[PDB]
Amino acid sequence: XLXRXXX
Repeated sequence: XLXRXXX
Protein backbone atom coordinates (compact mmCIF):
# COMPACT_ATOMS: atom_id res chain seq x y z
CA UNK A 1 0.00 0.00 0.00
CA LEU A 2 3.00 2.41 0.57
CA UNK A 3 4.06 2.06 -3.17
CA ARG A 4 2.94 -0.95 -6.93
CA UNK A 5 6.72 -0.77 -7.85
CA UNK A 6 5.98 -3.13 -3.98
CA UNK A 7 1.25 -3.68 0.25
